[PDB]
Amino acid sequence: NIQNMSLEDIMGERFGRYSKYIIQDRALPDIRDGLKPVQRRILYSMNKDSNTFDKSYRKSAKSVGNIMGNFHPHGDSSIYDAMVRMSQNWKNREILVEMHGNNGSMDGDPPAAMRYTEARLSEIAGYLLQDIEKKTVPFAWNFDDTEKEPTVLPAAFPNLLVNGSTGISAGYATDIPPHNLAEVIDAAVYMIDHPTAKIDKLMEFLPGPDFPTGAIIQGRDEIKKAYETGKGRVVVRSKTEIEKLKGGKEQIVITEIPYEINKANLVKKIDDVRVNNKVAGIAEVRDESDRDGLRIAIELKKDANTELVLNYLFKYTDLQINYNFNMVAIDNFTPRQVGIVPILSSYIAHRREVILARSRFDKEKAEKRLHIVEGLIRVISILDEVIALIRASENKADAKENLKVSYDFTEEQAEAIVTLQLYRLTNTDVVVLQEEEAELREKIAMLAAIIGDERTMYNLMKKELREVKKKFATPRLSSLED
Amino acid sequence: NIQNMSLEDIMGERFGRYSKYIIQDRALPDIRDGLKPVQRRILYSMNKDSNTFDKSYRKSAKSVGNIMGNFHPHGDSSIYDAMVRMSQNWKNREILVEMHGNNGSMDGDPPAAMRYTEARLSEIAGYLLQDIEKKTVPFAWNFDDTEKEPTVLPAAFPNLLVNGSTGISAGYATDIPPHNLAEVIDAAVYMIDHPTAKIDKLMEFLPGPDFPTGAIIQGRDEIKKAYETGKGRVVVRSKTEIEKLKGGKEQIVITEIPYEINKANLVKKIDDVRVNNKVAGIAEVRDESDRDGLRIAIELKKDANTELVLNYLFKYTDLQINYNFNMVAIDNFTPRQVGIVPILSSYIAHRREVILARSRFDKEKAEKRLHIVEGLIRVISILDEVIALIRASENKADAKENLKVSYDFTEEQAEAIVTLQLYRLTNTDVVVLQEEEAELREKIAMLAAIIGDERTMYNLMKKELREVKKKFATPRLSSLED
Amino acid sequence: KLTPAQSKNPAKNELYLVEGDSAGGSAKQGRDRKFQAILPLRGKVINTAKAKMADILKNEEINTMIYTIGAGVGADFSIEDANYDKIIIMTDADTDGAHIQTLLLTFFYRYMRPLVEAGHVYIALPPLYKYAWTDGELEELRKQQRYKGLGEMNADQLWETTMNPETRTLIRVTIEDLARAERRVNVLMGDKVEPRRKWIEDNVKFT
Amino acid sequence: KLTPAQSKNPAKNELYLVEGDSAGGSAKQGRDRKFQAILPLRGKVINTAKAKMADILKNEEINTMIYTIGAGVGADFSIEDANYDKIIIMTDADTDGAHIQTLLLTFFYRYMRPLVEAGHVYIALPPLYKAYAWTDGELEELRKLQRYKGLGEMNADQLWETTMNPETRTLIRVTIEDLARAERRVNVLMGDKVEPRRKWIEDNVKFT
DNA sequence: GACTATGCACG
DNA sequence: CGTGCAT
DNA sequence: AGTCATTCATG
DNA sequence: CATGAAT
Ligand SMILES: N[C@@H]1[C@H]2CN(c3nc4c(cc3F)c(=O)c(C(=O)O)cn4-c3ccc(F)cc3F)C[C@@H]12
Ligand SMILES: N[C@@H]1[C@H]2CN(c3nc4c(cc3F)c(=O)c(C(=O)O)cn4-c3ccc(F)cc3F)C[C@@H]12
Ligand SMILES: [Mg+2]
Ligand SMILES: [Mg+2]
Ligand SMILES: [Mg+2]
Ligand SMILES: [Mg+2]
Ligand SMILES: [Mg+2]
Ligand SMILES: [Mg+2]
Repeated sequence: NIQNMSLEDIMGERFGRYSKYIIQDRALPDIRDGLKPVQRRILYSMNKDSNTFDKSYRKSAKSVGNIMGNFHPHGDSSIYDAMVRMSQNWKNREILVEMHGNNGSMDGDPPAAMRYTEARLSEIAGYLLQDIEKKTVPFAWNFDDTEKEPTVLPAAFPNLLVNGSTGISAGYATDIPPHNLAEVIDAAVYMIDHPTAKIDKLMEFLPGPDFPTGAIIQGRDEIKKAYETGKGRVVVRSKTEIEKLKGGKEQIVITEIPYEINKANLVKKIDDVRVNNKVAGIAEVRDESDRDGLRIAIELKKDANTELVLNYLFKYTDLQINYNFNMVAIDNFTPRQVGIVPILSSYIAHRREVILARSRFDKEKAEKRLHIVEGLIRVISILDEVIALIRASENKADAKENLKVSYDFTEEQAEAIVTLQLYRLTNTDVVVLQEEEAELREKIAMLAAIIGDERTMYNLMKKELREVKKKFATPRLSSLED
Repeated sequence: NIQNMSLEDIMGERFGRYSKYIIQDRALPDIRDGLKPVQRRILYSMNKDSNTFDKSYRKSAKSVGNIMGNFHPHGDSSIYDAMVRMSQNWKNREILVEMHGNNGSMDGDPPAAMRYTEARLSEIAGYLLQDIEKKTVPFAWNFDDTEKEPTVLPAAFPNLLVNGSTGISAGYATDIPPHNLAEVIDAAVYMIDHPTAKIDKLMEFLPGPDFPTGAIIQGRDEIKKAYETGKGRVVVRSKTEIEKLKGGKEQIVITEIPYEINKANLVKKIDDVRVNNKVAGIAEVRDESDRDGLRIAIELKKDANTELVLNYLFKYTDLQINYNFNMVAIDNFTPRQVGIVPILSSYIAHRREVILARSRFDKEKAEKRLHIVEGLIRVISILDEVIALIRASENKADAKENLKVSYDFTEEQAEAIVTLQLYRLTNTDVVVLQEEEAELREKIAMLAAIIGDERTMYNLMKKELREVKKKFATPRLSSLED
Repeated sequence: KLTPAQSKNPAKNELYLVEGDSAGGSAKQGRDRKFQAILPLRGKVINTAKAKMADILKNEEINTMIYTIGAGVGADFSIEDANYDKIIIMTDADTDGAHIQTLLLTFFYRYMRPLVEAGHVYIALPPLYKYAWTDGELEELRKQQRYKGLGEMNADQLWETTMNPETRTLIRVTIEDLARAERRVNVLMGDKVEPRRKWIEDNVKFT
Repeated sequence: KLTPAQSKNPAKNELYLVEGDSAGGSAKQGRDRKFQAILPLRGKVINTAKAKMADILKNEEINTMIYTIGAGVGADFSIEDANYDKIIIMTDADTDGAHIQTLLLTFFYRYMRPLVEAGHVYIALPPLYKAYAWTDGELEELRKLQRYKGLGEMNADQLWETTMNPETRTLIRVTIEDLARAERRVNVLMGDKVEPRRKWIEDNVKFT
């Protein structure tokens, strides 16, 4: 009827439970594909549903309900918020979801509700899912035990660094800024070739973070420190220009701001400086950003010290902020603070896993087929005796048994022969089949070599990473300064 | 550049639009299946997604998102609210959706949000959709032009009367009360035999409304009027009992209340009578209903006139109310005030079209099959000669020509022969095929007769209606008094 | 709720009355902040022909319009001190969109006649096909996505088609006949149901 | 927020703290109204060992509990002026339910110790599987299979038979076994400082 | 995840 | 007022 | 259909 | 103070 537990024990089995889950299955990204579980399910469900960059947009509510019912047993609003986020290109260096409609602004006004919006996987998102149908990655049972879901994605690009993550669980938090796709891949390629590469050298390829919001990142040293240990504090500062206006008045013009910074709040807080006269000099503050440009104009009074003003805003507003690296991720089911090296190496180990898996799978298909084709060719040699045998067999089973026993076909071949349609009997061309037999024998040799030879395999993985870079490469947005 | 337009003309055009749409495709039920468009789409969608009485509950949000993305371009909340209602057995005489979880209550407390609840079609909703796969009802394109939806369902029971409807558009409004399934079916069966039946005779089969909530309905005369003209006012009174209590005190107990009346509000309003002392003798009001029984206890004081109190409550609260029939429905695309006869007859006309369509569809399957089977019976006697004839042909098309030219098979028979799998040559059993032929000839004769004779078809309707009554009949809940 | 235009100017500034918060956002984003303001209407607007003038003054949607348009109401209404030269009604191009226009129009008629009488009240025509507004213009672009509402378009999409004063079209509501309009608004929006029912039976073809 | 029991009775009245308005509905309907009250907590309870007593006093969820409990808070707390014999915490059988139980316990410990020291605080044990079973053990015998994701999934008639009915249910009765060994644990798991919590997690939680 | 206001007909 | 699909 | 408050780590 | 997945 009733049962006693101590306050000591009760607070253990409970916080233990929550702690574990929040760490493995909520707040922290997997080190390999760079996704938290909610994002993985969004991409996987959308992809299962054929909701891809090359097909019509699909109503958000439909995507969200499917995710909720099949994969992610939580609130629809959180799922949607996460979906929306992956579509905001001022928060993701490479957006994974393409969303038609009001998905928000840098001003942080609310996205249209899911009843109003439509969405689909972006083309690049496709590459995160590349080869998932080829048994390349481990699956688990969903919460319902009704369907299998992937525990990680194949990740044909290094999403963790490219898009970043953030980042608050229990006992742990995470902050990993986004990077330039091209730079990240260059490092990965160099590291495939030189596994023991040091950070200094890696940084000739991957010099630092690249925010979608651009701006200026300052502190080569703290960057080095973060790539080394996973923690570091760099400075991010707005891109500014001065503009002389008529009558001795100057004007400060902002064109880029720091990552994760809300434009409307920034502008307001700058205007608060003017209203409070915390510092003398400010005439007016204007947000002049339009549908195709970000432009904040801070007009100064005549004979006003524009150095003092700009310096004050840098210190007391978010015109300039500190950005703290705190690269934590899930490696081998546990949280790890990691620098650039573990990250790149975990990635490479993962691709290896995938490419091997991908290749075993394709090779198995080629084999099962080649095996059938070999039988068909043979059968043609003895058609009449084979039709007679089937004609004398009591049923499907008996016919297969007779095929094995009298002419040494295997089960798999027997089953293919016995389920041929009558019209096939009209064919007697062995050549076309022999051409297929040759094409398959070649494909199997290539695939077998990838699996048997570490270097052939690593070439493949370099070849593919370069194809991705050539396709999705965009220029740096953030400038680096020491 | 712009375009001028009169107020007179603009207001006219615009309101004409809202008016029309609200009348045909939002507020009022189709006279045949008794559904508003949203209700139809909920059912069609759930059914297309295999979400039926005999299979697991599916999470509501998944049901709703699919409905919204494929058929109903409106708020998710409206869709969910409609779905919820169809599952409430205090608003529906025969619930069409089964919902697991907090789906509301007679106290009108809110149902759990769509993220929490699970649902599926009830077994009876099944009968509303029966035969929809058989080309029995007109389909239209959805707002996408991606998918066809049904403009009406095949309705294998007269849902308009059984579950009722209500009902507010522009220029029109609708209130139709629920009815006992058996009674409604008894009436319809009578009217099939006696198309010109008058209300008086119908009312021996269908004496009046049967509310889910039970209680007492007073007014044979107004019922007749409602059944005749679509308008009428009846009285609905709660089911009561007096319990003797210790110390000479008595107790009024309410066990059934009137349709569409919020039990919680009723109890406050009654307790207001006591608090205000509007009638002498009420000691205390308590709601004692629990998960398996409704019960309101009105404990009276010692020397209290229990009649004075009961009568007052009936008059000045909602323990007794008026129900007004205002039976309006959509009939040939337009709104129509209607009594029992137009309803029942419209239903019968609809079932006729549905059964005729069904029967045409099944006949055509059976002929196509009969035709194949006739050829197969022939092929058996010439098995070897046919195999040889195929062996001798250069390919599929050639094999068919040879079969046609040499043995006078038709195209469709040649196609079927030539595409048999080899193992079928072991299943060389003519008698089993002759049984199938016989069974098909019989089936085709029955369906021909349905198609070619109005009375034979009407007998099929009566037979089917009786099966539904046998299967789903339940006792009256509402008692009648004149 | 109101998103102001940058500078004040009773001669250029326009007031877009958008149906819904969500499209109010797409519009906040799409607009030209220097002269276009945005005011979202949450929910169906109160029928100012049916409801008591008390429940009316008390309605939050109505009060915030009387203030932002900024000229008072009814008989104490000075066109002179208004804030906008163009009040633009912008709804989904669906049936509930039409209803909202209706409701608003009978409010400007009843309580701000001078504004509608000077041709200051417009209606924005969003496109229905994706660009072409009329089915006719449709088949003509197939020689060379059916929009269910405003929320379907992106901000750059909104501006280009319906908010950009150069590229847009607007139905400008002029009162042609004072008598024949008063009757039309009443049959349609007033207390009495019978006439309305009759008007529908006469004018609306249920094919 | 509170749905009270019909008759006021300190010796028998029960107070259900339910995680959520929706589940709080299933509880109103499922309950015996004579002596069982329902009080929905809307959202994660405030960590009373991390926030300032200022912000803790201004918390609606917290204030209505002191009010519905009726013994006031802190040192100005009479257990003799309480309104319930049993205060039952009823959360989903998921990780966030776990968390919520943890947050309420630290409140009832730091601010109503007497209530916890008198064995007056309990925790409902909702079922994990459905014949009904709690844990792997009871499923093996039932085999001789719907998995509950939350209180939301149970119809009000099941809720009663399985977890609200005094005659049919199981409750963990919370008890302070060692006041010292227990102060450390709440302070370490729920305290302001991260480093000790992180360590505790490292040492106790088995990631596998 | 509950709450807040409207339209529309009708007693 | 309160109903049920809408916004 | 926007809005309100809380966890958790962090500077 | 915010952040972003959670209730
Ligand atoms: N001046 C009125 C605002 C909106 N109110 C409500 N809005 C609801 C709803 C309920 C409301 F009280 C809904 O219930 C709803 C829905 O889709 O279910 C949408 N909405 C809804 C909300 C915002 C909007 F712009 C349009 C809507 F239809 C109250 C005050
Ligand atoms: N004392 C606080 C209640 C709840 N507050 C909010 N609740 C939100 C939310 C936001 C809230 F402010 C959400 O945003 C949300 C969601 O799923 O997105 C769920 N909820 C949510 C609401 C109720 C509940 F019981 C549990 C929840 F998680 C305000 C006052
Ligand atoms: Mg939320
Ligand atoms: Mg700063
Ligand atoms: Mg609503
Ligand atoms: Mg009465
Ligand atoms: Mg719309
Ligand atoms: Mg839960």
